[PDB]
Amino acid sequence: EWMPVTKLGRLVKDMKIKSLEEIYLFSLPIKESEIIDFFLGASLKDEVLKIMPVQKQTRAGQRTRFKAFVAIGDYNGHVGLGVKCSKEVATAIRGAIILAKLSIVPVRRGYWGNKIGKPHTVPCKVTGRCGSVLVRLIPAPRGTGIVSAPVPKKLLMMAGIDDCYTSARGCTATLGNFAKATFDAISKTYSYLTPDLWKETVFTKSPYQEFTDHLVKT
Amino acid sequence: MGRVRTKTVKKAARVIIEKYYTRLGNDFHTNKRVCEEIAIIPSKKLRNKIAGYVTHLMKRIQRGPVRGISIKLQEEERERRDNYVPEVSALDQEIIEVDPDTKEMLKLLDFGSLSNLQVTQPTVGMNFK
Amino acid sequence: MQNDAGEFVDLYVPRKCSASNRIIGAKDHASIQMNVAEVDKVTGRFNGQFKTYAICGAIRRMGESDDSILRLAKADGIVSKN
Amino acid sequence: RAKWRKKRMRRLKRKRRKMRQRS
Amino acid sequence: GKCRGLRTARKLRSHRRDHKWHDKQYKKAHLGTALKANPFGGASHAKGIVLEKVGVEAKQPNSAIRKCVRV
Amino acid sequence: VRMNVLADALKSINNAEKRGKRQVLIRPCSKVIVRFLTVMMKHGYIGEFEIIDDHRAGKIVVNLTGRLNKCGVISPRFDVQLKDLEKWQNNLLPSRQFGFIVLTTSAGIMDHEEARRKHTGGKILGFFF
Amino acid sequence: TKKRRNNGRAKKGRGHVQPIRCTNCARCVPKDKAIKKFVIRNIVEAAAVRDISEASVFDAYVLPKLYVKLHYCVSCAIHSKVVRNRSREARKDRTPPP
Amino acid sequence: PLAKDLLHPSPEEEKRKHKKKRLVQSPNSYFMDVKCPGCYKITTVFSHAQTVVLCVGCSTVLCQPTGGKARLTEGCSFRRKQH
Amino acid sequence: SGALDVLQMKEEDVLKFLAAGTHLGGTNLDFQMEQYIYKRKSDGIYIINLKRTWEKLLLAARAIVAIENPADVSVISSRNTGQRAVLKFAAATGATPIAGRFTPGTFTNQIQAAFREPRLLVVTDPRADHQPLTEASYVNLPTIALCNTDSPLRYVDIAIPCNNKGAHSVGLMWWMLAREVLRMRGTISREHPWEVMPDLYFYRDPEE
RNA sequence: GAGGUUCGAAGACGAUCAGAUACCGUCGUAGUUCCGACCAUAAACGAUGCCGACUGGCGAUGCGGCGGCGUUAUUCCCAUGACCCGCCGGGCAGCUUCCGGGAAACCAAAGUCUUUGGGUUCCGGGGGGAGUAUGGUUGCAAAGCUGAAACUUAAAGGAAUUGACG
Ligand SMILES: [Mg+2]
Ligand SMILES: [Mg+2]
Ligand SMILES: [Mg+2]
Ligand SMILES: [Mg+2]
Ligand SMILES: [Mg+2]
Ligand SMILES: [Mg+2]
Ligand SMILES: [Mg+2]
Ligand SMILES: [Mg+2]
Repeated sequence: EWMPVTKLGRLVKDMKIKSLEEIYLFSLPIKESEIIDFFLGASLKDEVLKIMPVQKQTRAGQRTRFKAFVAIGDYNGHVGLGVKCSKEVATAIRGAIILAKLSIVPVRRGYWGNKIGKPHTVPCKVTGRCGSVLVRLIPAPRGTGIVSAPVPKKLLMMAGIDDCYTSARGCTATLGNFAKATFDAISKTYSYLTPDLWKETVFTKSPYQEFTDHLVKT
Repeated sequence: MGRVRTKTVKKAARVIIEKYYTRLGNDFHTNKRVCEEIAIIPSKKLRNKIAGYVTHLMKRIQRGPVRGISIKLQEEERERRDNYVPEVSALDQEIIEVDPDTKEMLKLLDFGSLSNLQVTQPTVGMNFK
Repeated sequence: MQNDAGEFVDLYVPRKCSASNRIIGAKDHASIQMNVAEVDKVTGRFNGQFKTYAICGAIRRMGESDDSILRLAKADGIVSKN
Repeated sequence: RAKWRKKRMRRLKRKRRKMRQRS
Repeated sequence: GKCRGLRTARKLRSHRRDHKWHDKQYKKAHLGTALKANPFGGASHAKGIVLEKVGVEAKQPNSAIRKCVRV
Repeated sequence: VRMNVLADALKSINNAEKRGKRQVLIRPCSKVIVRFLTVMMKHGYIGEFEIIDDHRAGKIVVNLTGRLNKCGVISPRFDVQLKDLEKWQNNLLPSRQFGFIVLTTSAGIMDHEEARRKHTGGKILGFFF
Repeated sequence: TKKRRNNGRAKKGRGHVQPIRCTNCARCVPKDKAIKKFVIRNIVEAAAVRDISEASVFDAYVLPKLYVKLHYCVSCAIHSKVVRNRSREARKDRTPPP
Repeated sequence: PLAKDLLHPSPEEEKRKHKKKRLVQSPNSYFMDVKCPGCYKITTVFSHAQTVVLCVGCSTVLCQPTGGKARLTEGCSFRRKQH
Repeated sequence: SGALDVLQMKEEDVLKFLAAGTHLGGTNLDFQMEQYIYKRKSDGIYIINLKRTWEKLLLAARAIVAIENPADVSVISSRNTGQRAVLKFAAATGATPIAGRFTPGTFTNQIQAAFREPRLLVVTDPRADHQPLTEASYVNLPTIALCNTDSPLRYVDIAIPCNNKGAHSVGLMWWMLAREVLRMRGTISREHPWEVMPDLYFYRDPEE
């Protein structure tokens, strides 16, 4: 059972906000993993990437503590990456999913060239880069599938990108920032400023502002 | 040396006083067994040790009020101080000490008000590197 | 994003800063959207409606926002001729 | 050190000049 | 930086030419040495006569005798 | 020194629009500048620019909008033979769905789409998208 | 790993600049480098001030001062506790605080 | 910052700009039509002089030259206003 | 805000501004504030344009008023000169106050006693109380401030250019905001002055 | 070639040390000093090629100019000159910041780089072997410059982390 402490939390559980597009729109911090659990019930299948044991050194032996990465996505728009370090593998994983859940974003997908059917690839050639490593996502005509290393494939397959050729380099071994560079790749699809956008925004109220009556609850 | 106080005492002590300022006094053995009433202090050492600050904070209070403290009179006292005010704080009677340039600001406004303006002295500036 | 059948794809259309026309992040938390009221015209009194008004993070952390609030506000007839 | 091996070789080569030039 | 110009097709070619005698993997292949040095004269395998059997001692971390042939 | 007066200018009008600058002037000016900026005007990539006529070279002052992500310049003007035009617009523009390689052919300065309608090649200048 | 942006040195805009040999180790150092105390010690010191002010033939009398420009190489500056050895944030804070 | 109407710069903030940096390059110099006490004759002296400006008459000497503007001699007037 | 007619600057108001010295800025000048100044005198003290000073003041009003629920406006002061002030507009409007320590992520944290997801900050000095501004980067928090000439404008919706130095002047601003925010909508005529004096708004030093 | 103030490789003794052909001492040659030829290298270091464009603050200062508001002086003013307050060019520099960079340390620039090309010079391609051998050349010579391979080798290294020992 909930006890949503955040207002954005409260609004979610009373069928008040209709689709999380209404959150992303206003750039609001999700801070309760259960929110995304309302709003993508089922779907949202969660793949561990790696369990790499870090370990810090001390007067007696080495503190060893695990780092789990988890990827999350619904093969349809939304994906996330969660990195949690803990003393134990099951704690890490369980509590990384909780972050991945939080830090999911939508990916804008576009179109090869002929403007027909449904969106199978990335709009532009976005890049994303995490400390050395960098990953470029090139648009892709249908049927091609994903054309990358395992790890970005496992994040892109999740995003509901169907097709993409990539170009990556740095120290691609270092999985964390194989995956975190190609987090910021697929974040920056929706940051790509194309003509297709280019219309002045109509603008709308806000969840806090429309439903300010229900937050001062009755 | 032997005895500086522990935070089980420092916290409980401060919290009794916050809640029973009127009940306590500046003796030991009185407020000593007030603490037996208003609390469930298990050990005699602690029971007794607590009336430690219960006194050391009354000896402070009469002399002065703590910068951070729990009290009922002080909060009541603070409200009274706030209410008192001059009839007009900013009225400044008639005649403000105004720079000629400040007079210039008014002119752009186009407002007209009483005031003599004085500018004097060399442009010394501020500070001596 | 239409296609053959004028078909509006893309699960949302983002907001877009008023000051830079630059598209405002999904997780750009230093965003704003300032709502500013108008008056009756005669007496005073917010009664009526609303000058909504957004700004990105980058412009905030640059230090501007208020330069770029004014200029918009005084275009929109809220502020006037200082 | 660096300085005292560059100075080793610039003494040692000078011995191969001397050794060589005999023949 | 790089030379970048439009009638610079040589300064470029001749740049990317010599800055291969600093590659290691080509200075095997294109110099001479290799063909001259490897008993296998550029040849995949080769035949030879066993002149004695010699045990070789493996490199420290792994102790053992390796059992080879002088050919 | 000033070798190429585009690269000069286009750096400074990419390099404002990052900062969100409302408008910028471009110091040297040229015909080629004007003629390639007026291309950017049509697809929206900038607003109206107003060229000063200092008696010597020219200055321009470009109204920017938010819309230009980058404009750049291919510095040597390679000769584009129409079969290559694709291979370029593959590896020099973010998608096949927008992005404009401004170049300079037989029939004036223009984007790559307009050289393709007229079926001409010619010399690449730059690209905005 | 440039420790001091400056290089503990205070050159900038030059080249070889006068070397000066220390007042302890006799060790050679640049002028811009090197710690430069300048002591204005009283001659008589704290104790004798009043022995000497009795025995003075003259009346009142200010007494002089030695104006020595001490002038240490960094080695002796650290060994003999003129400066010390600070934290990474602290290394920067160039004020001189009594 | 984010809105400087470069094309219509207020008159003050070109005079605090180096001559060539301005919106249009103009000079920061001038000629002055100079009296001097003896003769009534007026010479057309250029502020930034370089040379010594002698009187059309003879004896007197108008302008010692210095770094920037010219040093007028002792008691003589001038007239900017033109163009 | 740009008071085209009715909500103009008036005369009784101006004399307050002069009396307290709210136009007498600091010696130095953060450039973001060269829109809101006319001269420096000699000595080297900058002079704020009481006209812009006000327009802005209303601009904050328009924005606070905008807030449907008046008790989701955080009102901060860390420096003491506002301490009293903020409590008193907060009581006047029915907004929510923070005097003393901007406490650890009252904007972030779903566990600390204090969080608050307020929809607008108001601050005495951006210079001093400069956490909440920065926490207001992690939530989508607009932000009114009571800037000086020497004040950075990282993270401010809107800057009200003032003194925010001599307690005397500070209060005034916390008044006029309070005043306007109740004139706009609330419960004041426009024609008549307040029951409420300034004297209530600008702190007292140890005095009696 | 001139000269021999000190200091001082080398060099001589005294100590110290298990030893010190080292440091710590006491002597003192070449040289450090001059004038005339060569040599042509530094951690010759901002470990940042040169020219050119663009992008933020804020303080200071050297020079020049410009403007202003000061006055000490300096005289009846002056001219000055000396301080004050500004602006302007180009100099040496400082701080500060989520520009933007940057593996990192850091960097108004190392910024404008998968959003890849303003011009151009040099130059690196795992570590050693090796700056060696050999060849050529310059040099009176130390040496300078040009400059390989077989062989061996898995890391050597850089930036930051905890350790832990000084
Ligand atoms: Mg013989
Ligand atoms: Mg040097
Ligand atoms: Mg000699
Ligand atoms: Mg000795
Ligand atoms: Mg060298
Ligand atoms: Mg570099
Ligand atoms: Mg490149
Ligand atoms: Mg090698």
